[PDB]
Amino acid sequence: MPMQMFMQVYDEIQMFLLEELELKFDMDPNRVRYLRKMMDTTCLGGKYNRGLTVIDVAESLLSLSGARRKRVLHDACVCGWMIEFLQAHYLVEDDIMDPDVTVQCAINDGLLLKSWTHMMAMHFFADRPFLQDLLCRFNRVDYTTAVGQLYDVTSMFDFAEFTLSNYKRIVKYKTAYYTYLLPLVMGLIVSEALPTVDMGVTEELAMLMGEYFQVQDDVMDCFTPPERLGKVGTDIQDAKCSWLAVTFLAKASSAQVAEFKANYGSGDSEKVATVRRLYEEADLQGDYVAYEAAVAEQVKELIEKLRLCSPGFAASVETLWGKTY
Amino acid sequence: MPMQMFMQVYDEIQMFLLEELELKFDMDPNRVRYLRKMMDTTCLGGKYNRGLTVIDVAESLLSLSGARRKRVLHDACVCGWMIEFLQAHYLVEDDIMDPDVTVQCAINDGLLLKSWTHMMAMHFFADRPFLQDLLCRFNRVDYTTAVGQLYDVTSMFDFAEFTLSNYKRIVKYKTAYYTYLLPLVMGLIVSEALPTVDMGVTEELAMLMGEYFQVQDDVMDCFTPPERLGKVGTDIQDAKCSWLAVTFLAKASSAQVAEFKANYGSGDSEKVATVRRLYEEADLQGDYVAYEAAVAEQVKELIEKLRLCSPGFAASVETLWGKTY
Ligand SMILES: CCc1cccc(N)n1
Ligand SMILES: CCc1cccc(N)n1
Repeated sequence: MPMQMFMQVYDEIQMFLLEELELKFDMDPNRVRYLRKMMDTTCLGGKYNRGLTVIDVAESLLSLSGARRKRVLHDACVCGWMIEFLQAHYLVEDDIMDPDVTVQCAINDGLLLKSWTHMMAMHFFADRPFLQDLLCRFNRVDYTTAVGQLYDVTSMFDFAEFTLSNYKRIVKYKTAYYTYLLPLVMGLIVSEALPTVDMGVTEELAMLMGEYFQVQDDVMDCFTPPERLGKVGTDIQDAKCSWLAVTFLAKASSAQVAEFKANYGSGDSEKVATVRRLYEEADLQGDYVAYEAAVAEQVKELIEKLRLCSPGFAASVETLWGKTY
Repeated sequence: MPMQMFMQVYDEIQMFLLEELELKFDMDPNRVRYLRKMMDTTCLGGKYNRGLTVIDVAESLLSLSGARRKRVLHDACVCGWMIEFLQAHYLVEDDIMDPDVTVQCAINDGLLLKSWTHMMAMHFFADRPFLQDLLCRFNRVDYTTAVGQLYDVTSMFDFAEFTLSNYKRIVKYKTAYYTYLLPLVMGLIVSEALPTVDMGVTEELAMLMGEYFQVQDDVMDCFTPPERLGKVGTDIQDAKCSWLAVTFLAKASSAQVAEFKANYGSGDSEKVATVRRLYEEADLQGDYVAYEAAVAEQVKELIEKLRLCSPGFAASVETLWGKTY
């Protein structure tokens, strides 16, 4: 029912956007079908974790606070696709990084996907009292993500910033705010129960869940083989500020740091193996299990503090936490 | 006084954005100075025609409708820099088209410039009654521009679309709405006198002025030498849907069309000269003077219809039209 309703609202959103281009923007059918195929390619196929999180938060707050139910659930699906379209926009920008008309279309796709989040919100929420506050929180989180991207891209340009506090800064602004905090907040807005929650504990939980997700993703990027990871792990070659790098530098000897700095950030298949060997010899996979266990306890305890004043809201946070756990 | 006040509000806007990153987004000084230099490089140096147009429309509507004057003029400067930041955002995307970290920073610059239009609006207009309507009209025009870019990039992919009505469609959506209609509308919003104008004649005037500007720009791109044009004219090599191309195809013989199709869209220095020769032999520069004269008369007459009900508002439109004339 959740996934089925989510995909049913997707057809409604796509039909409005494409028909609007046909009726108001004077677009020809060849380009309307072109944009339909592009919208399906970039927005459909993932796991829809961000979008479905908005629905799970909304359905809990209406049963644990009747035509208002049907409207809130529909508003959550539109908010769910706002984030999915936003995530589609971010991924398109990633492909541009890694008279050329395909690059021209890629940039155009990114601009269109971002604009579509505004267009679908200005339409389905035209008479909602929260349209202005929803767009401001949405735009501020998008700005936060762009700032987080700047922290990540320049993590090796200005190993000084290879610290655990800067790693959390990258994770907080580039991933945690739009993946964990935003879907939870959007569920509170469509349920109108925004000021009834502790935003401090909620913001704190969103950062810890994103941090837990990123550390696990960093270790899998280095040790999980490509066919089991779904991609080629490239953090070492790209010299990323991963959890493995900042944890190695704190417990390595003065020589192992020199051997790390001489082997990190290279495409040589053996230097990457030299970095993996250094990670192995430091028992980082053992430190990984302990570091994640401590984060998980901070998550388990913070959900209880949020349950005291927002009982039903914490049930969805545990469901969201289970997807990462 | 107009330019001096405009640059004075620029320092105020930049200081707020950078300090916000320092105080709220936990940004280090090295990156704050990096973003200051980037903001100056992309937003400063142009002619500020879009930004100053908002000021000229605002100052006319307050004298020809007193602490409200100082607020409206300041609100117009913020709106003026919203468009300049938006134009900076579009130009950055143009450079991307024509582990690489400079391309990564270019994409990041484009996302930051667009977000800054929202951030400066959500701050300086936080208590303005038009904040929601300003962001919706701003976002819809931005979406329009992205649609216009799609019409332009695909003008030769799907010479079928090389028609005069499709040329106006490209000019209307890609240039006219955000360069001519948006600065005029933003001047009406900060002056609160939006519903006191004929939006039909205003929209019609904005499209004609953009069309007049684009035709003149197309002819100069082909005939004005590089040192006098400020750039290398590349419309023929890029096979653009220029006014010269769609006018040639309507008055050329069946063979000249074949010679045009065989020479258009190539980088060969002689095929480009063959296309220029075909443009010369068709007296297109003579048709250019006549076509622009007819557009100018439509502009002169439409400003009079707008003066009947909006007298002071038409004075700024004539000033904006003079910059293109
Ligand atoms: C465009 C850079 C970016 C930011 C956030 C997420 C993501 N995948 N990519
Ligand atoms: C990014 C494509 C574009 C659109 C409008 C104007 C401009 N210069 N560039």
